[PDB]
Amino acid sequence: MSPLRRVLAELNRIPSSRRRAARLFEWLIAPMPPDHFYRRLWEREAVLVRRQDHTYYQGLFSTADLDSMLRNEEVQFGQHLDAARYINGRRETLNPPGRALPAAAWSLYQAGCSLRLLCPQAFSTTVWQFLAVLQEQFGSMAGSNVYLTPPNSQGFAPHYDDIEAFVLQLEGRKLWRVYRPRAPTEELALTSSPNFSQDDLGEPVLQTVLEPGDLLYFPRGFIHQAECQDGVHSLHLTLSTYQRNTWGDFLEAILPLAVQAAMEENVEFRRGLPRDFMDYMGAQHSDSKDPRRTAFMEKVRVLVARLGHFAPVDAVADQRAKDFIHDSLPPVLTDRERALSVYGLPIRWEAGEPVNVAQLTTETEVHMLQDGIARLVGEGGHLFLYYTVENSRVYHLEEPKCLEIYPQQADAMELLLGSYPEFVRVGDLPCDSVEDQLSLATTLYDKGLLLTKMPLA
Amino acid sequence: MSPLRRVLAELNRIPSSRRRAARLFEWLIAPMPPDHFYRRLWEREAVLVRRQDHTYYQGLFSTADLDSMLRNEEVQFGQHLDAARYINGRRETLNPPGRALPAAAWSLYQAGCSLRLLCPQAFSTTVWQFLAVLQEQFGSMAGSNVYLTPPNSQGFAPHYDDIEAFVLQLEGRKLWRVYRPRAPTEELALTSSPNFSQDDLGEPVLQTVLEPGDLLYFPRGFIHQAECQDGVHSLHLTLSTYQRNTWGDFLEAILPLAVQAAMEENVEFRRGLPRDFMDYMGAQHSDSKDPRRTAFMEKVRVLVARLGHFAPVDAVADQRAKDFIHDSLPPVLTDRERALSVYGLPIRWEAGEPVNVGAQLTTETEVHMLQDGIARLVGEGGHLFLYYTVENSRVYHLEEPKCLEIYPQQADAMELLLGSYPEFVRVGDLPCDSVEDQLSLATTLYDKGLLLTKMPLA
Amino acid sequence: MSPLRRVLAELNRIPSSRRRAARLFEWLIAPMPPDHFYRRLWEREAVLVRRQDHTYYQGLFSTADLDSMLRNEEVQFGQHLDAARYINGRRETLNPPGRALPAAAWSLYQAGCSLRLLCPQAFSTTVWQFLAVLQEQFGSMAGSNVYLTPPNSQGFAPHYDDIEAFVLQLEGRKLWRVYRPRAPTEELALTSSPNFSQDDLGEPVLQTVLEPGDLLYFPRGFIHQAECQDGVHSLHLTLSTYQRNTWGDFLEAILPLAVQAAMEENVEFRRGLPRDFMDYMGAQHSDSKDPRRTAFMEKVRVLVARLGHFAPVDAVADQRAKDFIHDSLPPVLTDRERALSVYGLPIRWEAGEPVNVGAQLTTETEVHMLQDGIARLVGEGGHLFLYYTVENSRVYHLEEPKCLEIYPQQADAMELLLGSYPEFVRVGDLPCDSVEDQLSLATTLYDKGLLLTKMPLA
Amino acid sequence: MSPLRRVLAELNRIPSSRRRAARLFEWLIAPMPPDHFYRRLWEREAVLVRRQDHTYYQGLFSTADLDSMLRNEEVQFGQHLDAARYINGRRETLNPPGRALPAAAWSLYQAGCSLRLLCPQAFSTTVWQFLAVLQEQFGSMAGSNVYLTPPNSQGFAPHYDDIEAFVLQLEGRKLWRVYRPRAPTEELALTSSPNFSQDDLGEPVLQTVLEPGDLLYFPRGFIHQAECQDGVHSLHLTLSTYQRNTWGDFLEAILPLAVQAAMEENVEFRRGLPRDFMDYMGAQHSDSKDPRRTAFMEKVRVLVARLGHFAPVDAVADQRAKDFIHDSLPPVLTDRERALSVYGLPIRWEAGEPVNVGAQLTTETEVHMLQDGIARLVGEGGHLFLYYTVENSRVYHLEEPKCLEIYPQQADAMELLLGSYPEFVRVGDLPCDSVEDQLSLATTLYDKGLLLTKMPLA
Repeated sequence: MSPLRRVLAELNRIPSSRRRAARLFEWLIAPMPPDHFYRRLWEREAVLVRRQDHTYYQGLFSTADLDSMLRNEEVQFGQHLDAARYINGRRETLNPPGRALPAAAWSLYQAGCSLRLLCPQAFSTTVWQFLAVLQEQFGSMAGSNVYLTPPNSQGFAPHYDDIEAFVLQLEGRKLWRVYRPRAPTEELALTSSPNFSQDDLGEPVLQTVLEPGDLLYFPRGFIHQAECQDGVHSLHLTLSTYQRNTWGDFLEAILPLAVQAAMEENVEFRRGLPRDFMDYMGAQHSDSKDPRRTAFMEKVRVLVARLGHFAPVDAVADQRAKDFIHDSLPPVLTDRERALSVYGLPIRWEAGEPVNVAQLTTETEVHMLQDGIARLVGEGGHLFLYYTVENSRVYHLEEPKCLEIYPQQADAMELLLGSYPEFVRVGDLPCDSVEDQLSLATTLYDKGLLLTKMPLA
Repeated sequence: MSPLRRVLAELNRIPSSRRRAARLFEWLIAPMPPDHFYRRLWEREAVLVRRQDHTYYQGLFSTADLDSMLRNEEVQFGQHLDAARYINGRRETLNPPGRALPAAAWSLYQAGCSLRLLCPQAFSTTVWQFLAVLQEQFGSMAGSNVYLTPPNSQGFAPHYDDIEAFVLQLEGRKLWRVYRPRAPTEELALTSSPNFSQDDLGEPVLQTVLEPGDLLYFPRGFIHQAECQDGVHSLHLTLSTYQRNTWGDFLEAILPLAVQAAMEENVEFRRGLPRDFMDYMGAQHSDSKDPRRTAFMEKVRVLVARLGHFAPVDAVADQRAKDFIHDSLPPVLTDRERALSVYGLPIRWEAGEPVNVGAQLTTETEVHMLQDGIARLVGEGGHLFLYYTVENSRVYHLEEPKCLEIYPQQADAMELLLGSYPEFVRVGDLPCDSVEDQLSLATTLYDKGLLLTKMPLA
Repeated sequence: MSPLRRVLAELNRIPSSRRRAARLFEWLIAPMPPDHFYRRLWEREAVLVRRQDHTYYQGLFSTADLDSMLRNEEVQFGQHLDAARYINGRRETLNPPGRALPAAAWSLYQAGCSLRLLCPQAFSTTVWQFLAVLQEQFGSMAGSNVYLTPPNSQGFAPHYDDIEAFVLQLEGRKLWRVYRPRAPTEELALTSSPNFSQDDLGEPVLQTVLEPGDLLYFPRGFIHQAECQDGVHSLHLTLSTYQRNTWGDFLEAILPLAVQAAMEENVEFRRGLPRDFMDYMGAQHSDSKDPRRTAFMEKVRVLVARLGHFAPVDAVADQRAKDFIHDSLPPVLTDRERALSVYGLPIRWEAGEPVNVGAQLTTETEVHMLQDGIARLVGEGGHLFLYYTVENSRVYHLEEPKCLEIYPQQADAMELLLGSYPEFVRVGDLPCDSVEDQLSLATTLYDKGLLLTKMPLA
Repeated sequence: MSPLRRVLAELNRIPSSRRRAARLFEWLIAPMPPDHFYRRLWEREAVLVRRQDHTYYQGLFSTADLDSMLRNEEVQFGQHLDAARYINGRRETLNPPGRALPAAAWSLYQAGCSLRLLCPQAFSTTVWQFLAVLQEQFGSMAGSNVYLTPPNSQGFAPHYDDIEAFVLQLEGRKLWRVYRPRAPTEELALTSSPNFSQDDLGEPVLQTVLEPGDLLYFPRGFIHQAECQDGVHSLHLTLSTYQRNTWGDFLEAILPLAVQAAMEENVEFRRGLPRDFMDYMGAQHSDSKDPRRTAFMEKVRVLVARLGHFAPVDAVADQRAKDFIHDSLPPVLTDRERALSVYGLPIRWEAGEPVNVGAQLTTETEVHMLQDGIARLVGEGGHLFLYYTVENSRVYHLEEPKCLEIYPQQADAMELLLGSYPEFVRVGDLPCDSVEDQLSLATTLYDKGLLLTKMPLA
């Protein structure tokens, strides 16, 4: 048995979804320790992990699974699969219209075209499981792409991305070349770059041949390019995360709300501008010596600084959590979680008709299904519980899902969300009455958000 | 002549539009000094000026003009004119559909309805000049509304506005009650309030009967209400300005551009947020004692404070200047300005042919801007544009923004012209790298009605 | 006094607007009888009328009026004025952006450009009356353009239009070449053609030099071109009408309504199509002889023929009338019509207050519609609405469709008034089931300016 | 092996898709002959078929399949599944938001609510094959719904539909009540009716209990209602077709295009309307005796009738076929079609490299269209296009319309293939003036999965 199915089997025996996420990441970069990685390497340097084990990722994804997908599923060119080549320093795209049947795909492959699968998780349960778990410890959507390159070729031109990449060599070997950010403004880039030329590139800060099992990491801003060696093809999966998840993004949402609050709460933000600032402010006056200009600029600077006092940091943090819930992949349940949830509730048929399949009582111990599937949020004064359980495996196919939380249950809801994975008697929930104590537990159980100590039926 | 006619005749002999604007405002609040007014009263107190001269505004606007325009102009109920009355503590609008003919308007007036004309500057050249000149010293659009109230009646319910108001009593008399901001959040209000009841009101900070010639000023946020007492009717013009022209409005436009620039120019703004901040940030974690929450909060305040360094203050001032130019009323030219510009060119059709057709400026022609507040140089998308007011309609926003592109090789000369008004400068002395660039810029500006010459062209 | 001024003074004398319209049109083509014109020439032949009177149109429009307009009005290039020239077989458009000042317009003129004023009626009261009166006998919108061409030049390339044209030569002379429709599909063309080269044209069916006073008419579809000869410039006004006012345009509106009524009222239109008609219908079967195609085609012919039974002809004529009312120029009232309607109602002022107010009609008052083509009763959504032109702008579509609801109880009276103009009818004699309904309808119409009385109310 | 599995296997053996459709429909209404059904019952009468065999449908759909769907599929409430109950003369809808898990669905069931699955063909491979074959002989989209009703209850209120319905009893019994059209306008209704009250209903034309295997058909416009009586639940599948596929619908598309062609092709439809038709046409002239009114109406009648001559029947037929291709369910290939098509080309990754790849066609290969109802040639904007259904989703309109351009050098050959089905043709026998375009088209078609070869290329 490969280390991968062996860790997956282990994962099925780990109760805490949070701990599972930590465990899988640990596995992903073994033997390097997580704390060292996140504190010194993350968003700072390209890292390589030679695992001396060609069977490490075995079971995650193979060229055979790709072939099986194109044949079994409705794979579409462009939307799901791309065909590209990089010859004579030029990037080419031979994407045919419509479905990508095996016959067309392999014909392009033979023609030296690389094949790129955009959303493996939408078609592979293993890949879905992998990403679904890792997203919980990234605190950001974790996506993926699969790349298959023919012998003696290069599918894509050199460039850097707007996300943190994790390259998992799955089959064959390939020569990688990773460069350190060329200039200060490219460090931790916000957007993807245009295809670069070999001349515009400097000296590789890292150049090696990856083999099955190896892991290659590098933050956004680092240019990279790879090519297959002679007579051997390459297949690898790239895990990506942290797209537009910066302090700047956080501020972009904070500021508008801050100025509005400042104007409503403090009269100094409501006072009129001078009647003649147009005489010394503006491009025409960029070289003015009018002392009023200096005073004007100093006032803008202080007012801007004073905005931090009016910044609804918690609200914006909740809004980002909400969006994260929407971007999240649906959860992967363990045998236990499923068996102890509505998803494992059996249905008994008596005389052809379903005979009461089961019901929650005040003597039932429960706790959230998993740790990263729901988030309480305030909007318009009311509370709403946003969750991932109904999300599709395909990015944003489903709209935000939520269920309103009434004030007489707000505390009980926070407890459950904050006490995971501690079993709490439903009768011990902090509510007004027993009714609100059981209606909450039932609603949450029915949606598949809560699990019980022992099966109800 | 009346004081108004005299001051207008005076303005026609003042060469600088900037000086004309200062003089008219001086006249508006006389004998009170503008310095004192803006330093202590503007946006702070309600002010009353007892003129002791019922003829002060003679010539500005009268009931006779209102009657005249209803008959000779296409005044529409609801777009141009409102008919309202306040009765039993309730506000009611009786605006019939369509055109407001004399009979329809006057019969409402006789029924106790007050008449409100929304844009008098669109139909009165005197009000137009009055506002066009004053806008230049407010640095903000100056609008107006005329109110005609019949005897023993009140047209509107108590309420406060979102603009600075100057009330000019033209005819009759009226009892005014102005109240201070009720609560701190209503001081210098951002939006107009809903109608209030006599119950919602406390005690007037100012209660007086206005007489012709008098002036009453009060900032946005101050509640007001007026009624005609037994005997005479009332007619007044309310000059308004400073709608959404606050420090907060300037910041609103500056913030998005500053964060974007910070992210593009400094890595600290591009760094990733923590992977687990959702564990201590949020409404559900407000009381958390996690020391990371303290650190998070501090980082936000530090980054926000640093944004000031990236705020494109000049670009935002120009965008606001551009918007002001779009909201502006077209200029009112003195006799001299018109005679020295393309508008006063003698070219005309005589004997089946255009005559007076040989006038064209040269490098020896001395020029300068037509007026001081009619154009603004604005940079947008790596290009330079000159926005102007000369083609604006007397009707608010009827016309779209008007501009002409200024090529790089002529920018310094354009700025010199905008900055040295009203000093005459010879075309040959404009700072361009070519003689033809000088001529080209001066000709383009003149033909657009943005430049005048020292002596008429021939 | 010129013929034009003499006929306008005559028109003010004629109590019926229908008759005034008929009179001006006979004047426009005199001495040719309109009966003969509409019977054989209209939409069939180009027509030239040698007036032998150079003063015929004096007072309608002149170059000085154009010059005066550019100076006293806000004429915009593109929107109101086009500058063009046809040089080396190519049409050029030299429109500067912005306002068309005299200096700019005349400079263009001196360079060889023709000037075309798009909406003269919006700036000339005489052209307005001229068109407002003529639109009434055309039963279709009447527009105009003024063309000023400098000596020794051609402003536009030869082409044909989608409207019926009447050319009135106002000043100078000009060589015109009018051609008959090149092909059958070009006779009475649906749209304007692109510019053509001198080689695309055929032989002129009419070639002549127009002099002031002359009239030239030609149907849509007829290619035309004109050039000024040596030493003399040309000025003419082109009156246009009948844009998209054909039987086909009528059918376009009636067909969808007819089909939907047929489907809702006759089961035969609701029957399912064959399950296999796709096997024999379609482009890839157009040469097939399958007897199924023949039966399919037969069914279509029969069903389509029956649609005439379900065609709401009256409702569509009303919709077309309604659109014409929306397209109409506001009416030009005679002195009598103004004095006998609400527009001529005096307002008696006493002690600075209006006391005259508004006069009142009684069951004894004699009345009739202000004019014959200013209103139309239209049924919509189960209700009845009276659409009118009295609040229309002289600028095309500046105003939205105006109407007032007519209640069922006053519909017969409303129809009577529209159908009996200009006969006076006592209010008390209107076909309503109550005195209140008679007074109510007449008062509403009078107040809106749609009705006049036999004697001034006051 | 039930009668259903028997015919399905039988179908897999049948070569032609056209004959498979005919065969399945025959099987669907057995013993009743299709010819009789379509000739006298289709769109004319309600029909009952006592099969006397409760296993006639075994394999099509079951309550266990529904249970499996709710378990192993993302079934959404409202989107895929509905829950309702008709009690006390009122209909209720207790659809909770979110996914429809077994527990919630079954809970509503026991609560007396019926359950309706809206698109079973998207989750059932058998329902998909069933509809995919039947759509081919209807010439219109064939859809379906599944209804699960608990004992002693009724889910839906009585009402009629806008589609032709075929009810297949699958499990249990249910008391059905069908009513003939209440009035003439309701026969072959255009749209679904609202919920009716028992009182709004007359006497059923059919009132019988259905048993597993029975078939109940009734036209759009026929009201119906069904209920379970005692201790027995019911499960049926309703097959619907012919939504908006009437002669009227064909006419709606043809008429606008016909009016335009008539106007461009015949000058009579391009002539101007009379100048004064508004004087005698319109609601206000409904009772006019003017002889011109009669002539106007008679001319409208004839012009409408003549439009049929200009109707593009073939192009509209092609557009409707194009729409049907869009609405069509994807093809359910037979083993032999698969093996002979690009879908059955054995080329799979072996030895770390694609094996057995490269098998192409030659001028000596015999090929015919994969099936008979998956493509349609359409001419648009002067260009030729082939629209197909092979890439359609089982989910209605989830995929946009798909087509490929066919150049002139191969059009004739394409139609040849479209009409030749199901007999083979040598690629060298294509009608093309070059072997290049012969192989080009044959390949383009085989790669898209629209063509099958006589002998497996691999």
